Amino acid sequence: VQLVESGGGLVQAGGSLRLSCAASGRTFSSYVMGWYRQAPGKEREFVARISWSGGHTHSADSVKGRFTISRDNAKNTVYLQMNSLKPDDTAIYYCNAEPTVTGSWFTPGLQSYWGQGTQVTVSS
Amino acid sequence: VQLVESGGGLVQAGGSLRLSCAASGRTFSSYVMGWYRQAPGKEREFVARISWSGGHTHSADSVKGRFTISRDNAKNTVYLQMNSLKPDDTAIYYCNAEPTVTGSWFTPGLQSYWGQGTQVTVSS
Amino acid sequence: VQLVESGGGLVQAGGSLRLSCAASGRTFSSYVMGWYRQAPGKEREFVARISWSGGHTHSADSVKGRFTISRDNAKNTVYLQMNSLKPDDTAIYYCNAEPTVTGSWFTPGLQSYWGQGTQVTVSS
Amino acid sequence: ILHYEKLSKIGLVKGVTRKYKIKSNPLTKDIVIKMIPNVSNMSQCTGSVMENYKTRLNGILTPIKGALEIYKNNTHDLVGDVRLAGVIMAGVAIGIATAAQITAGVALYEAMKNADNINKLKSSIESTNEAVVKLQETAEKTVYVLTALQDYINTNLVPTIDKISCKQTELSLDLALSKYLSDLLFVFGPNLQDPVSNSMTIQAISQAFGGNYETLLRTLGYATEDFDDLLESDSITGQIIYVDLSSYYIIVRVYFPILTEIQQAYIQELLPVSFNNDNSEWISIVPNFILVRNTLISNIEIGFCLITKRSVICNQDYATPMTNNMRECLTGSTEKCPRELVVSSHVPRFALSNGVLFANCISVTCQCQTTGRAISQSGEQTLLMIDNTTCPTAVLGNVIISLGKYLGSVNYNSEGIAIGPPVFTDKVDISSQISSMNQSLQQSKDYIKEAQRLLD
Amino acid sequence: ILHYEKLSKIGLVKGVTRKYKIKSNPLTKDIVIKMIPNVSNMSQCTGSVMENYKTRLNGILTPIKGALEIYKNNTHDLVGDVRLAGVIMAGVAIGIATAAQITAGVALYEAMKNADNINKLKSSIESTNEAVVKLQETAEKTVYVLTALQDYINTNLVPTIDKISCKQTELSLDLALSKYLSDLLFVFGPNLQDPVSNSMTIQAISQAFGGNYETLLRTLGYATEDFDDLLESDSITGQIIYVDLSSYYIIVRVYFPILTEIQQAYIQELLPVSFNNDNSEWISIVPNFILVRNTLISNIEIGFCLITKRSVICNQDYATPMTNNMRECLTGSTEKCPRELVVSSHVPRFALSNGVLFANCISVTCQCQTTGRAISQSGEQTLLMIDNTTCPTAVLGNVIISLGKYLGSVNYNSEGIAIGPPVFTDKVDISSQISSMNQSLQQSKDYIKEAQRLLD
Amino acid sequence: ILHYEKLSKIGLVKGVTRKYKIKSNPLTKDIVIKMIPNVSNMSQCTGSVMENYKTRLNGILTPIKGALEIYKNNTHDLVGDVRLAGVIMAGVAIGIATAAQITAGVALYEAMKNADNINKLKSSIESTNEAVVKLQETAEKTVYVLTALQDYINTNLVPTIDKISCKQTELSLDLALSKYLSDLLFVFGPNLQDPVSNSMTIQAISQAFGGNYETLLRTLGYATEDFDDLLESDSITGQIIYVDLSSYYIIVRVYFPILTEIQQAYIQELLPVSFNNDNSEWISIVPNFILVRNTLISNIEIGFCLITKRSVICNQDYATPMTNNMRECLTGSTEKCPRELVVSSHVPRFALSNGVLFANCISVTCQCQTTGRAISQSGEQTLLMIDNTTCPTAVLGNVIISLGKYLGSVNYNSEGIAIGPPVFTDKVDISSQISSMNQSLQQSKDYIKEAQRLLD
Ligand SMILES: *[C@@H]1O[C@H](CO)[C@@H](O)[C@H](O)[C@H]1NC(C)=O
Ligand SMILES: *[C@@H]1O[C@H](CO)[C@@H](O)[C@H](O)[C@H]1NC(C)=O
Ligand SMILES: *[C@@H]1O[C@H](CO)[C@@H](O)[C@H](O)[C@H]1NC(C)=O
Ligand SMILES: *[C@@H]1O[C@H](CO)[C@@H](O)[C@H](O)[C@H]1NC(C)=O
Ligand SMILES: *[C@@H]1O[C@H](CO)[C@@H](O)[C@H](O)[C@H]1NC(C)=O
Ligand SMILES: *[C@@H]1O[C@H](CO)[C@@H](O)[C@H](O)[C@H]1NC(C)=O
Ligand SMILES: *[C@@H]1O[C@H](CO)[C@@H](O)[C@H](O)[C@H]1NC(C)=O
Ligand SMILES: *[C@@H]1O[C@H](CO)[C@@H](O)[C@H](O)[C@H]1NC(C)=O
Ligand SMILES: *[C@@H]1O[C@H](CO)[C@@H](O)[C@H](O)[C@H]1NC(C)=O
Ligand SMILES: *[C@@H]1O[C@H](CO)[C@@H](O)[C@H](O)[C@H]1NC(C)=O
Ligand SMILES: *[C@@H]1O[C@H](CO)[C@@H](O)[C@H](O)[C@H]1NC(C)=O
Ligand SMILES: *[C@@H]1O[C@H](CO)[C@@H](O)[C@H](O)[C@H]1NC(C)=O
Repeated sequence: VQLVESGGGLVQAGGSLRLSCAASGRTFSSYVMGWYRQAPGKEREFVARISWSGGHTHSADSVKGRFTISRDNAKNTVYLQMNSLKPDDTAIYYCNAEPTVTGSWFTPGLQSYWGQGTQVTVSS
Repeated sequence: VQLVESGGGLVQAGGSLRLSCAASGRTFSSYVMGWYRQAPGKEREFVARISWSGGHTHSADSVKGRFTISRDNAKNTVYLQMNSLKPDDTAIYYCNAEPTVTGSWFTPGLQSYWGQGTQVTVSS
Repeated sequence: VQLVESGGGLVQAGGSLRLSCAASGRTFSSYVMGWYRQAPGKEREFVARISWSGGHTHSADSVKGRFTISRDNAKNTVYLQMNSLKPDDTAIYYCNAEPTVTGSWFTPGLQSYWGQGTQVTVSS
Repeated sequence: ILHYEKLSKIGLVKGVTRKYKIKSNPLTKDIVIKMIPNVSNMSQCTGSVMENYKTRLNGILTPIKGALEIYKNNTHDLVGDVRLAGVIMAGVAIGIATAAQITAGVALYEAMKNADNINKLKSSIESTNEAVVKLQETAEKTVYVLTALQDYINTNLVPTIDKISCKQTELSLDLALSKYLSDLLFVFGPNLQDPVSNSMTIQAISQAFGGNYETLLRTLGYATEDFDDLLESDSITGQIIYVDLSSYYIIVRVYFPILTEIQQAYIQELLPVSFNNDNSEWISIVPNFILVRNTLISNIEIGFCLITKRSVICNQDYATPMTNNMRECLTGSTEKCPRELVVSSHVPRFALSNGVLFANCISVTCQCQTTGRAISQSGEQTLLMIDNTTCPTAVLGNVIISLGKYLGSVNYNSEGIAIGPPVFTDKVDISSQISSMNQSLQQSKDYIKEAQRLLD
Repeated sequence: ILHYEKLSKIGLVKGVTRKYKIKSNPLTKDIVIKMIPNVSNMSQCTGSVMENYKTRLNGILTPIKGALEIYKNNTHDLVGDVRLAGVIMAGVAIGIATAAQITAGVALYEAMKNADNINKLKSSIESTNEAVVKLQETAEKTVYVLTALQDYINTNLVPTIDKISCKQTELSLDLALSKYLSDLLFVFGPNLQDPVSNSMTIQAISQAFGGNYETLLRTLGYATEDFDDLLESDSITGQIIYVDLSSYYIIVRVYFPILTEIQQAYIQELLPVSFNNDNSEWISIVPNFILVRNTLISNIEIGFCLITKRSVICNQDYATPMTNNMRECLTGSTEKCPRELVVSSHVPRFALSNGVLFANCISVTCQCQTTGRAISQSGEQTLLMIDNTTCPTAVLGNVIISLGKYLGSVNYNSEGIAIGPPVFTDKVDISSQISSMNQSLQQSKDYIKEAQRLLD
Repeated sequence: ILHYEKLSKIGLVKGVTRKYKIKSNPLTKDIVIKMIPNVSNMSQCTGSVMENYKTRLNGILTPIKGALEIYKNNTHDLVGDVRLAGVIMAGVAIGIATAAQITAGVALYEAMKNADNINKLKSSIESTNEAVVKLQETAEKTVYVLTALQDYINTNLVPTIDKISCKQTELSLDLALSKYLSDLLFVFGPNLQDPVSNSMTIQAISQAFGGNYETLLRTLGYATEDFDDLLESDSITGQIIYVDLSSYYIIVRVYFPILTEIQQAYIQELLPVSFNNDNSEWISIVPNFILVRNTLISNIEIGFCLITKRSVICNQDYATPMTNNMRECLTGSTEKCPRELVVSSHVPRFALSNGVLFANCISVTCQCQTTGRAISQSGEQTLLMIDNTTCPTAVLGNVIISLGKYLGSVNYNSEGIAIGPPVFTDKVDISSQISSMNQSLQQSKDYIKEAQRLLD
């Protein structure tokens, strides 16, 4: 499995972006995708998460309404649409993928995969 | 089915009366009987209700202890005994009969019958 | 069935004693044993209780930690170990035995046996 | 009808006969519950908490309204006829619905007409400032408004507004609203997907008002002696008639029944008692409550009803059929009655009916002090009956009882009876017992098949 | 006794052995609950609320007293004898009563004697003004009084009496009384038709006191380590001894048991695990808790007991019989044990006992890191056992475990065993399965009848 | 797949098709609950109450910690390998454990590393003085503390400290702590003997915080539309990670799922309706929810799941097998389907699907007003279907409905069908019915045995 993020860069505050993660291999139709970001001087923080069908999404309350996420199982991609970026939104953004598991609430060693990360920055 | 009220008139305040409603036909042994009164310038308000056997009664709290109701399945009549009538008790009294239904809490178009009404008044 | 208490007497305040109750007959292996004391000018008050196996004990909160009870099914005896006796602890101590019953919470006329009682006193 | 004295020898005793009574002809009264309290007395210390609250509470009322709009606007009043007056329902648009649910749809439309009068008081509803307040619907009618938490605000926060800081006042308010929502979700959360239904008991609806259903009933103004019984039998119920997302109040219609007895029907309770057979104690397995209607015998699932000391109160008819093999037990064929082996140490061993004791004296020290002689049963007798003809007072365990006289056959202690087959009732045993029977049948079936096929 | 290692191959594993312990010989203490609070501190703002309250609360205590008067005055003390001392009961007047209920009748009379001492303190009971207060019954004895809502009145209303208006103070009091009644009815309402019974758990009685049963127990003055266990096993109970409609207080007698172990008895828990048969996963259907007494095997309805980490606590004996066909499973005849087909995706597939794993390795990636070689079961084996003779450490899923050594037969992985018949446990399936069996029997019965009749 | 229009004639109607959706892939967040409040604002009127409280509360935390230490120090990190990184578990010391419990043991160790960061805040944890407070775990990370009763102390006691006496302030505090303990025991008392298990629903954990689970979730900072559904399906769960007897706080890890649909799976609800046979009313007895996966038919124990208006939400897979005799009903052999006699007066007698009525018109006065003529069924017909091709609008009771058009076979009202065997579903009837079958088999078995033996 390999993931690659794309479409970062600089925007003016209040600007918008369409960060796009692309996948590889046929297995893509079963993975819970999501995004984590790392502001300088902070631990990696959660942003958004999306089921296999795209019908269910989960997100940090700090970005409620501000951000929205979608997936395309024909292109094998995940899109994050950002609006009205504040200066605090500057971070490295990482694409995240995780195989679907049910039954037990914990699953030892469940294989995560991470993208390469891409840069987002905001000018006042 | 036909109902007829009797025994109305005028009483001194604090007086008493025995309003008597009479029925017709053999079906009287299964009808929930009751009384409604219409004070001048007010909506028709509930007074009392009695089951088929006379073992169960229900009435407005405003007349608790003041009024008592009974039925006689041999004479096919319902009696309302009023005590210590106050000036506000003046109203037209209507006898009411309703076939017994169970199961559902609502019954569309449940056929209800009403008497002809009779006058009651109180003098201070 | 006969019970007999022993080891009473006088101790200085803060002292200790080992009151010993002895039994008779083979039936001792199933009787709930316990102690009751009668302070002068007071009703007989409960002190401690012990199951047949000695694995379970129950006692008044007023003597929590202060007193400890144990039984020996080979010797057919019950031992009460008292520590740091206060002036109020002076009373006649009675050994008590009661056959084990279950099922109903009450048992009419349940045969209870009592010892002969022994004197305990404390000097300030 | 049922043969008590034969049935008695297998460990059963005649219980108290109870009248059968059920709900009927409910009355209706409409009341408004306002879910968001009023804080204008101390608005300067509310901050943003009221905006977050409305944002969340709106999220749980909108699914209710959406589910209710279906019947509320896909129906019309009938026109073009005078022989009948009523509504007409767009079955094509409703699609899938149960008979009970469709019936509630009619009641909802019938009630919506009255609810629209209350809808004109919207300006007053928003201005309430007590836990209970009375409003003039018209000069002719009045409606009562119940506010969720107005007492707590009026009692704890409004007085201390000067001692506690403004920040801590706001926080002490937030905890109360959050606590209230944590409770409310168990009733109005996803479990309430069919709000059109008219069967929700009023104790549930009252969770929108701190569960103080006593006041929510007192405001109705009805009085009857049955009030405690109607409550516990779950016969009082409330239906959601309207909801308004701009002010967070719901209108509920409360139905108040009156009880009715059912003619020629009664419930006979049976008291079980263990009995001796061989050396083993046994208990007969038969329904503990037998319901008789017009002399027909049927089985009642009594768990849905209130067993008072004199009559059974049910919110609806709960009869169920009985296997004819079992009915034969009650009509006197004791060979049919199954029995389970007793292996616990404590189980009932005697009982009293009409002043006569029935006792399993092989397991209890039955005796009578009038003579001091013990009472003993031989292995041939299942139970003994004791009455004042044998001895006036008797002792069981150490209970001392004085006895009446038996009205049935005089030879009860000497007749004896034909006891039935043993049965085991544990669910895991049943799962094993069915297969064991099947294996036994299969060995038998193969015999017939072979003889018919190979030796035709 | 039971054959663990044969029983193990059908998907069962030896659980923790637990001691069996139950309630015994309860002690008694009497306490008074006062249901109406005292308001003399602020009487001028009570208005009529206390009269309406008493009018309603009287309506729920009078049915309790009426049911209790029966045994309380239809019984007398025995006279004219010295060989025995006790009560005598007018069975003729009592009419119909169960053995347990009659026994409680004696306890009530025995307690009534002491309750009459408390009855002399009536003037002090009415004058209480704290949530908990201690009264001198005599110079020799003391009784504790618990007041329903005295803390709320003393803490919220009495201080704010100057800031809140008199009207709103009265209203804020009404809501509290009404809330309390709304809760109380679930215990003392019509569900309490047999107040003579002595089995009501103290958590229920404590609803008359805001449910704060912790203080109601602390006042008893007993101390024991079993206190948390006696509470949860529902062994502590309180009986209503007296009630007085002129002051609204009830006297309850609290019974406090001491636990006892039962000799030569233990409960063996069995851990189920799925196993392979053909290509299908199966689960054997046997009772999960086996109770052994004096080496007799019986079935316990464990839902009535507390399964602690070391022993089972029951408020009474709960054994039940077992079908002999099922017992044969436990004594080693695996052909008898029914099994249900597995169709869910997640069900247990391994377990650990005495440091040896039992695993359904056809469905989990069993392997050993000490060598890296995988472990595989052929279709002939139901389960595999793994121990340090085959591998010192093993991996399941991604859990890594270090293993002990098995104490039984060395060839466990190569023996195999005769598995039993398939069964389905769903209630609707059972209703279909009985009829299907009956139709099959009927076709067989008609063959025998015809051959015997027509070809006699 | 399943044959609706044959299945319909025995009194079943096609309900709403629902998607099948379940929990998956939870996220984790760690929070601290502090169980003893802070009282330094008014310490001079606490007296001894806090020492008695700690003495008791320590007595219920110590059994939890003792059960948790087992896994917490009988496990190690793997060393000496780089092909895998993970724990290793001392199975010899753990002894007896289930597969789920072992798995939670890994999660506990995995979490313990993070909890030790929180353990450094011990001085600040003790110094909280609000119901919610936010602490810096590091400059990088923050943890939330939820304090048991700090609002009650901050709101009622701290302001009234001058008007109420010191004694009554202490007493009004004692009651509150005791009330809280009286509630807490129902979760953290002896029923929680296995605190390592990771399945305790968060509504239970929140009993350590007055049940205000709404704030305990708001502090997580997650937002999703599913929030009400994840709550009510019991899918949100908390595991106890750490406990400290010197400061009375527990650290819980909260697991927050995201939902998933399952492909090619759906649940078909079936609406029952009574029907005529002979003159009797009958109900067919088949499972009311049929679960189809990849066109396999199987039975779901739906009581574990939430039935929303569009989809079923389950916290895990709950399929169960079906007997093939029952399956034959759903694939259209109506001869198999059991039926129970109707003996209650009220049971459903019509329903609507796709705007077509199915009606038991022998028992309800079916008619259609477009002509005014009655609709009648002869005894040969079990049901009628009614649609706008026979008449456009119809009346039942006095509900008036407008109808669609049926899509299936045109002749539905003229076929009739082969109805199956009668069955009785009551548990006491079953306990009779097995024995009656056994006696009937035994008479048959004795015939074969004698014929084979005596005339060999
Ligand atoms: C709230 O404010 C109104 C006037 O706006 C006042 O009449 C009322 O007394 C206040 N509430 C309380 C509890 O004092
Ligand atoms: C009627 O019901 C539909 C379905 O919910 C809704 O969208 C619509 O707003 C309602 N009102 C009207 C006037 O159509
Ligand atoms: C026996 O009981 C009956 C009541 O059933 C009573 O009339 C009769 O006097 C009693 N006889 C004796 C001797 O107790
Ligand atoms: C049927 O009865 C016989 C005794 O007649 C008994 O041995 C057998 O176990 C019973 N079988 C079933 C399945 O009840
Ligand atoms: C209530 O009144 C008594 C005097 O009758 C007084 O001693 C007591 O302090 C008052 N209660 C409170 C809470 O102040
Ligand atoms: C005895 O019990 C009856 C029955 O409830 C009751 O009417 C009576 O008042 C009680 N007391 C006396 C002295 O009879
Ligand atoms: C196997 O386990 C036993 C404990 O059951 C232990 O005594 C023995 O040393 C172990 N042997 C090996 C090789 O691990
Ligand atoms: C009995 O077992 C046979 C196989 O031996 C099976 O086909 C049949 O369905 C079973 N019947 C019942 C009623 O269990
Ligand atoms: C408690 O005391 C601290 C220290 O003086 C103070 O900051 C805090 O506001 C006090 N709490 C209240 C409710 O007054
Ligand atoms: C784990 O630690 C506790 C506390 O020190 C101790 O009681 C326990 O014995 C330890 N585990 C083992 C296997 O010794
Ligand atoms: C009957 O119903 C169908 C919808 O299923 C509709 O298209 C058709 O127009 C209707 N016909 C009549 C005559 O009502
Ligand atoms: C089996 O069916 C017959 C009718 O064919 C019926 O008489 C009998 O009672 C049934 N027996 C059982 C055990 O279901």
